Amino acid sequence: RVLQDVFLDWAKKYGPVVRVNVFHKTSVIVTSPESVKKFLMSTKYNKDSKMYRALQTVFGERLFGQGLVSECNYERWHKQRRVIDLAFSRSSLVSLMETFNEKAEQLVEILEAKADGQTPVSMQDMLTYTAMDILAKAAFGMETSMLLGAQKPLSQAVKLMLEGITASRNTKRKQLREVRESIRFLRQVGRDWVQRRREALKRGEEVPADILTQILKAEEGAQDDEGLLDNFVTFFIAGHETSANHLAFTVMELSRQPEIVARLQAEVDEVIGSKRYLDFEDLGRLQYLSQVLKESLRLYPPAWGTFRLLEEETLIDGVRVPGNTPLLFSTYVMGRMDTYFEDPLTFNPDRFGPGAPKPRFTYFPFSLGHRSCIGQQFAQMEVKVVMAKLLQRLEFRLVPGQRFGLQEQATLKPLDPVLCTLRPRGW
Ligand code: HEM
Ligand SMILES: N[C@@H]1C[C@H]1c1ccccc1
Repeated sequence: RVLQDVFLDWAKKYGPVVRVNVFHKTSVIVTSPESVKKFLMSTKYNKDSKMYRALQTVFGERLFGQGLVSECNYERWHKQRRVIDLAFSRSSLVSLMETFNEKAEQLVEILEAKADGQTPVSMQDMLTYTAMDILAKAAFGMETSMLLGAQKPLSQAVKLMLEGITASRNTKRKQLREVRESIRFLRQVGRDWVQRRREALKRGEEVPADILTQILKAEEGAQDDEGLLDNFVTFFIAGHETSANHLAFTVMELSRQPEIVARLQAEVDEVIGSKRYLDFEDLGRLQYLSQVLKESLRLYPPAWGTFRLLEEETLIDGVRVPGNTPLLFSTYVMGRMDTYFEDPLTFNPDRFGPGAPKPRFTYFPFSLGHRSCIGQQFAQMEVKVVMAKLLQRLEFRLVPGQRFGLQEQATLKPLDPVLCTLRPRGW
């Protein structure tokens, strides 16, 4: 049971507008679809600086700073977004299919090597290394090779940093210094990878355009590299953590969903076959898998929502909310309200079937409007590639004792590490 589950009880009991404490700050959780549409779908409402200070700096160390997630002032964010947007064109994402295929295939062979049916493997960790290996190469041109046992300190540094964000937001000498040491380590990797890119361009090398290209470009007239490093850390973390968490939750759920797995296997067989490389066009045709990933997001959204600063006293669903109040919007909460979803605890991918009305402002795992996930299509593409490959080659069985609950760190993720034993598909 996480804090979001408490918010859900209160949304259900006390209605569509409810004053709550979150990250030790006062806020009003707003759960009507009409309010979601009103506040997220208009550029008039912007993020609440107060609620994002916990990402901007941690334990007296700059982290996300004023990067793309944590920048709340419209015009300023709009300056970065417009530039960084180019790195996410249809043609830019198509060019990444190689990275996604490579890392996915590497993942599967490591797993196939352990596929005896008695070797416990943490799918949470495995999926974390994959997501990080994908992001690092795709966004920055660098190989972290975590799948191959490499970069243990970097890995540890991300682990501690996320724990840092958590404790910061929820009220021991050593962990305090480790978190500071991890954050500094992280921004240091940043300058080195930035250093590497600039030096390569100073030797007149042809570097294919990526995310780093656009983050450098967004920081032209900068007295220092701090903005760029804000955006470096932003992408490094945002660009793998929630993707790994989404994947972990999907694998965990599917382990107790044998009929759904058969449909998925049946579908993977038709569209890709035993083919090794997935083409861009292959993704679109994996429609039942798309429905299952959507349904995984409804029940288990890694990023549970967002805040919008309400500048003036306003009437929200017959409720007078005082000005300068942070509005909380929770896709986690709405997804679990029987008011919006019939039998809400039932994992049913048929909810997203062809022909079913799309949810109207009751489902937003990538948020909505101008502050929506810039990485949506990136994430959706990479996770489809990863799952497709797993569904081709492997079957998982959750190790007895493995629980299905959640935890909240910087994001939602499984409470248990999704320990599985594996067999080749068919065994
Ligand atoms: C399944 C994976 C993903 C989910 C669930 C997810 C979710 C979201 C959500 C809900 C937001 C809004 C956060 C807020 O209001 O504070 C967001 C922001 C964003 N995400 Fe993701 N994310 C995903 C993957 C990615 C990846 C792969 C990228 C980069 C490649 C990324 C980059 C961004 C960043 C930079 C922002 C800031 C957007 C802006 O306001 O300009 N996301 N994402
Ligand atoms: N892109 C996803 C939502 C963002 C995120 C992940 C981890 C920490 C902070 C932000």
